[PDB]
Amino acid sequence: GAQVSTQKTGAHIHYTNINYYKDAASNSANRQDFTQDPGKFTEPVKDIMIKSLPAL
Amino acid sequence: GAQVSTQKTGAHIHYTNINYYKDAASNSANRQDFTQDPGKFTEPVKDIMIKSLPAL
Amino acid sequence: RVADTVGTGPTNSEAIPALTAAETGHTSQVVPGDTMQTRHVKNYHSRSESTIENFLCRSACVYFTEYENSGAKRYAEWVLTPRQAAQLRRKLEFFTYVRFDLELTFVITSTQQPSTTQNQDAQILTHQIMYVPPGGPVPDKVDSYVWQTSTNPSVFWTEGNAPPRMSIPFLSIGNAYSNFYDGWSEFSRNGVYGINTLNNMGTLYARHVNAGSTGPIKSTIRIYFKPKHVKAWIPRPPRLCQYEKAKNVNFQPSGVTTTRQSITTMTN
Amino acid sequence: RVADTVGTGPTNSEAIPALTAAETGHTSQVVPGDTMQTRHVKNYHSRSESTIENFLCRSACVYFTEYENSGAKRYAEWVLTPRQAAQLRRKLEFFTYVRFDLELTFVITSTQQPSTTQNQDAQILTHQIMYVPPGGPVPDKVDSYVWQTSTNPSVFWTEGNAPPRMSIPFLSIGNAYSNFYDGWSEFSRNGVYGINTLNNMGTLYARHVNAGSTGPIKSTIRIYFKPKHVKAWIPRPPRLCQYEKAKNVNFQPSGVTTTRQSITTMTN
Amino acid sequence: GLPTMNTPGSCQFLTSDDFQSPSAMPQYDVTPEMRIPGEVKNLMEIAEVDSVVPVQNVGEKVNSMEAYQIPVRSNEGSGTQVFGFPLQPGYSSVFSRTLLGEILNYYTHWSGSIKLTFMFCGSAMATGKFLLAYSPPGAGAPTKRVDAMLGTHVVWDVGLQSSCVLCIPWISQTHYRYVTSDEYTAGGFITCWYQTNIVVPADAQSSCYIMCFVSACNDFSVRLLKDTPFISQQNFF
Amino acid sequence: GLPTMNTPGSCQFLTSDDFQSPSAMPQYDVTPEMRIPGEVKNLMEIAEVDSVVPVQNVGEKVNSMEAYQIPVRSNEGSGTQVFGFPLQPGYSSVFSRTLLGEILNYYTHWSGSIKLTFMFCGSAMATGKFLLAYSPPGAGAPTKRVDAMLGTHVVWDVGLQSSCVLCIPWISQTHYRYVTSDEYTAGGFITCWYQTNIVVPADAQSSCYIMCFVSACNDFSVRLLKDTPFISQQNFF
Amino acid sequence: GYSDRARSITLGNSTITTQECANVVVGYGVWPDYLKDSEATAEDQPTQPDVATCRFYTLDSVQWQKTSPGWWWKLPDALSNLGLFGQNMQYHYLGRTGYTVHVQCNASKFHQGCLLVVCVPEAEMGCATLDNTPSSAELLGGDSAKEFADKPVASGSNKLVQRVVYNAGMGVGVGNLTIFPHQWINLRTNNSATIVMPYTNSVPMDNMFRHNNVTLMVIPFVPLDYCPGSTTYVPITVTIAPMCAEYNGLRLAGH
Amino acid sequence: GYSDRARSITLGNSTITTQECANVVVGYGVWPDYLKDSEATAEDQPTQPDVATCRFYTLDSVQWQKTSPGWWWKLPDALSNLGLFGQNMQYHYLGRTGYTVHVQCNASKFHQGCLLVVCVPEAEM
Amino acid sequence: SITTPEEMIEKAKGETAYLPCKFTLSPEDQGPLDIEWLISPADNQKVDQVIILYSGDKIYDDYYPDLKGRVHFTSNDLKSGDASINVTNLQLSDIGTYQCKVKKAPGVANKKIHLVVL
Repeated sequence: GAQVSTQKTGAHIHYTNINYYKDAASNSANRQDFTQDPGKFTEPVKDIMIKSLPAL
Repeated sequence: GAQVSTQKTGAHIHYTNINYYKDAASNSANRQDFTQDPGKFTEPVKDIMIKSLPAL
Repeated sequence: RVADTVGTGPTNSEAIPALTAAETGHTSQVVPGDTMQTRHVKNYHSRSESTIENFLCRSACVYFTEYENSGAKRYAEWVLTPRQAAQLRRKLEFFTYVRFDLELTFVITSTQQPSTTQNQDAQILTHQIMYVPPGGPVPDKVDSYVWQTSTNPSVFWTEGNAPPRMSIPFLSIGNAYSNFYDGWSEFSRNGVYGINTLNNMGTLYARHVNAGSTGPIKSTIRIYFKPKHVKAWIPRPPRLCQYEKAKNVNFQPSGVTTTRQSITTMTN
Repeated sequence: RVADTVGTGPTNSEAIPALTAAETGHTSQVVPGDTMQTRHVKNYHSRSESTIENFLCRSACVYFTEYENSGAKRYAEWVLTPRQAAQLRRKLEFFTYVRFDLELTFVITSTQQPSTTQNQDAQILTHQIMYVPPGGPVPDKVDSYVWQTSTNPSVFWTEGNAPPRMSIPFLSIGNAYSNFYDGWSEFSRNGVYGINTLNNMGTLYARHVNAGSTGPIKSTIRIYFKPKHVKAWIPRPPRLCQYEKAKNVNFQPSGVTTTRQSITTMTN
Repeated sequence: GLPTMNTPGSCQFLTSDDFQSPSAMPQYDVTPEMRIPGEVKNLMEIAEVDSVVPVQNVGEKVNSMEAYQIPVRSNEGSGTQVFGFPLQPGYSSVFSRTLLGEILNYYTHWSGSIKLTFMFCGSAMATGKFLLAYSPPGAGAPTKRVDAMLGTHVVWDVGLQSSCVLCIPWISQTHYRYVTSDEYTAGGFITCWYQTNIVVPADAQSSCYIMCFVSACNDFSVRLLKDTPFISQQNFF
Repeated sequence: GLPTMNTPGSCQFLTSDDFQSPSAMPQYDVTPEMRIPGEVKNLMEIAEVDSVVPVQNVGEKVNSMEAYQIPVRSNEGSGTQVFGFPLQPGYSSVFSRTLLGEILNYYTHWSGSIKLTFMFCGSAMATGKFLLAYSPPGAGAPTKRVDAMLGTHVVWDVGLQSSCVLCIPWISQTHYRYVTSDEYTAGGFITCWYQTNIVVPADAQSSCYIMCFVSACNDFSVRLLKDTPFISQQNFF
Repeated sequence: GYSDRARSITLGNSTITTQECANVVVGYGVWPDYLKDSEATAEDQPTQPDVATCRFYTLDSVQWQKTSPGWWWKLPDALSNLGLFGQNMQYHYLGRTGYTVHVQCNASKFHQGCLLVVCVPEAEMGCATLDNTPSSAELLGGDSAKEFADKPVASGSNKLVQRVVYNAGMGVGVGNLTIFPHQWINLRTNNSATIVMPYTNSVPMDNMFRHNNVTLMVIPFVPLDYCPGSTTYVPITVTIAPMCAEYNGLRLAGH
Repeated sequence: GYSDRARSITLGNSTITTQECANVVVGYGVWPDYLKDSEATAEDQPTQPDVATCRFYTLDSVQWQKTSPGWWWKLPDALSNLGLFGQNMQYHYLGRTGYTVHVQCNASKFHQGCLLVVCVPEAEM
Repeated sequence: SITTPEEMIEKAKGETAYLPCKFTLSPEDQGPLDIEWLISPADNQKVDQVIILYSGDKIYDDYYPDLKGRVHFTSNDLKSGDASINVTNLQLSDIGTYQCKVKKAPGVANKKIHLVVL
């Protein structure tokens, strides 16, 4: 039960990880978890505002 | 001969374990053994008692 | 996991769940919904940590003794029994018969004693711990021939290393260990009451393999008992009064519980 | 990765992206191409290091205390709280509620104190660190019976070895830890403002298992807190003024920012 | 010859660890398992069994069998309080020693319902009606039967059925509470009043007693294993 | 009994490491996750939100709400400078304290565009035209409106639309810059001039103010996590 | 042919009408809703009056002077003495609710000014003593609006909240307050600001007395100014309506 | 095997238990229900707390002496100062509700007596 | 945690000064309760001199001679958060700094009260 994942590499390779504890809180950090959702902070308005159209 | 089992996780992942001794009493504790049978302590009566029906 | 609360509505009927009889010795097992209006709830709580394996499988110090590299006392002997320490003992006494595997870990520390000796040079101290089975020969002196450990399991530990650890299989002539024995060893009932041939494991002997230094050194050994693959039978009430003697359940009468200023009082 | 710049040409039209209203509380989100002619660019930059897991998952010293092998002070006790150190604290206070796993690493160093004692022989010092849960008994003295650690997790470390490390699961009666609590513990609002039953972890006790040497020795223990599997909710403005008391956000009024000679000035 | 690198935490002794150790005695045959009744597999099963609770724990009564009994009688009045105590099974003196309280002292958090069973121990001719009631936190302990009725209550009538069960529902902001006394996680107040006066015939005692039994429901759990303060030791035995 | 060989770096403690450690408490059930609004998964999302910037940070104005406001008025002249500051979000005093500047102090490099939003806070009758402009490095800060026009500029006219946005394009030799002040990686100069004079009617104030909001674009990134100098501590609390 | 800057919100038996508004900020994109059976904890059936509890409650007005530092309110505390909502919590142990904050302020074309309307959850405020904590009376002003101080509050032995407007009593930059859901009223473009806030707390439900979930702050970054012969007195009315309120833990009234 | 003279009524968070009752009289054969859209008049949406308003409210007890003539109560008025019910009407112009009256009195076999429990609508005195 | 630990009390002569030292204990606190009232004189003589001590569920009222039979704990519970003392006869000498210490392992809480008599 070994998990093979891609290493952080530059642009323009793989690593194997096994869990030796059943605790699960004893695992390593989830470094490769990049997710972006700024829509809530930037625009929490009720009516969608198109850039081409004037605000008011 | 590696045994893959599920780690303890919260609600609302896996770990591999191998035995290096043939003694077997040399193994780790069975932490994941949750079984409930309180019926004997709570109701060891001969005749089953229904809650809807009055006791006596 | 645990049971999920079930949504209920006002009910007028002949059914009377709350009314019951405690004389039958049967627990009522009445849910909250029987006596009041509740909302459906999806409980995700789990009874994982309340299991006997989780409750009893922890290392607990049962006995610590000391020895010297010179002088009269040169070796320390202790017979295996968990009643030495009140903590681990009280947890074990929760049931009548317990069957489990045993794991032993020893922590050894050496402290230099005050002396007028000069130019003291110390060499890495090596400690030998020997386990003797019941009926096995016991060493009379530190430099006795018994320390050969031909058929006796023994462990040699050098200071600055991880503590020595060994796993012992369940040993009992009987099917399970007995926490409480009601009776006498003698068929004539003329002996210490509660003595049993059961729960007899062995004796532990600890000594310094080498003197190490001209100056006096004293080392204390602590024995840790961790139960494994534990099994429990016949649960009994927990100890209410402080333990006096390991051999007998002798106790001093103790107030059922603490008092309060009066009934109807919400504080201690 | 990040968004790629899009090539644009001169445009004359009724569309007015730059003109907008900031009263709506909506960010304009205007790209460079809307207001000027750009060339197509294939950006390969990635927002990897700016993630909360990457930002908060580093070991930071939160508290260091010392104890002796003789004299009055023989043991050191510290309650678990990350507000002791301003650095780790300020990073954590960025959000309102944070849920995360905790990893503890301890660095222990012993320094010999000045003394008139002669012929000093030192034995490898062993240190015991015991974690006590809220409501658990606390040891009155160094040689107290509590150090048995029957149900209390404890770690024994010998000098010259890698620092002891243990992993703690998220512990909070509430769904998530609360960085800022607005209110009083008492229903009558007559208590310390901002006190919460949440964020209570435990107390750490550190002592010397053995004296080791006749001469006096003092050891300092440093506690490191590394968050793991962190989660963040409701972002808030970063601290502007220096922390005075860990218990309350009490601060001293501070200039919004540094000054300059005048407006139109390109330097500080 | 495999390259290896040690990490922080090597050669350390954590009391609560799960590793493999060598067997002191190799190839040892243990005694075969025998069928013994009342096998336990979880501590909760023990905590679900009714335990007699000493409500009248006052003065020298804790040194007698009188602590467990609860006194009631015929009084020329109505709305009086039979008894009152807070919902603190781990900390309150009344529940600190029950099968539930004894087990709740080895854990830090507790979350679930509690069942209280009251058994009238008067004569067959003796009759009466009581108002068992539980009041939520954030309100002062009710002082009159008018105030107490507002909260969760159960009118109990003495009848052929010897006991009536009052089930305290779990009403808390957080998912868990604290076994040790804590103001933030306040439990609540449990009180009993006289719905109607006790009525007895001639040549019959007007003074009776009641028994309380406290057990846990099917949704009770505990967490954070800790040591029990009760047991104390200054030297080895 | 497997042969093993340790390598340089054994039994060492690196603060930024990713290894597995034993659990202090085994088999512990944590509280179930609850839905909480405004969850954050990346620091950049926070840095993309408009932050009020105090351009007029001079004298005792930083101790008042006047630092954020920017003064404009009716003057018998043209081509005058409303304000001027360099493109140094990490180091410049004007941006060192903004949501963008506060976050840029925990990183060493930064690469992306910057959005500046200016909101006229005058009366409805007040009207005017300004010349927002950004000038590249290697040329002296423009001193007259003739020089400033040469670089990236946006003529802003006061209108029903309250604010106009000036987007500073990323024009750099290297792929990244330095958050700390650095001569090699010079950013540029941002200035504002009067395209036309402010014009007001009778019984109307001729003195108005403007507000600046600075946020990042969708192509802004940071690197090299470092500690922030701002927070200081001499003793534990 | 509707107008973008024209709106009307109808809750219970109360209706508000604005003919000059910017938009509506719905918190962090979450709309007030009831508690689900998966995230609930209290086993007892929740009580939801709905029409009586959820309705617009207009608080006392304030005067916007040229030197006005700012004002602040505790949303749960403010409505504690108004209507059934106030009565409901007095008799209930737990309470979970959402709010809609409609700040109203109007002025003539000639008048020029600017205000910031922002909802800050868990706004723990500092105290001038630097050893004590602010008193309940100083922090909470039911049926009133607590004001900010321009000059720093004097430090001594007492329980007075640092009302410093620039640190805002939270020891943070006033300009960085836009991170929370907010809206701006400028007397040249806006005549009102409307914000919808979902219930936000670590626990599923909490006591509404000793604990305050959110805090409304109105601060003018640019001051109110106008020429002579104009209207000197300019008021500001705050209307707050609870949304999807529900209570648990019936008991005798009190706190 | 239930007993005819044994019952329990559960309303809101209150439960009553009787181990010696005769039966239950449901008015004139009509069970309390809400107002239908055909027989309603007030156009505004009705507010129904349900759990808080509908629950058992215990009034003060009285003493049954040998010369006790009798007692009387006004159902709407009696509960006007108790719980949310009392508060609800204080803030509402109209109100429509049904009631369940459980009179309780117990005595020993040796005691002998008799009482009449009756609900009289529009009892103009 | 002690409510308003730093404060100043002003009272006229012979008016009986009540000093409030109400505390609140955290879950971790499980050690023996020890209360210590130490007074620092305005005379500028030796400071940190104890007046009244409460330990081992017992009270000691003789640690400072000037206050002889004048300092009594206002509350009889004492274990309860309220741990306050009241001086019956206010005097000109009374002026000074009074420190209240509540020690329950782990964690020590301290309260300082400045007393001025008019």
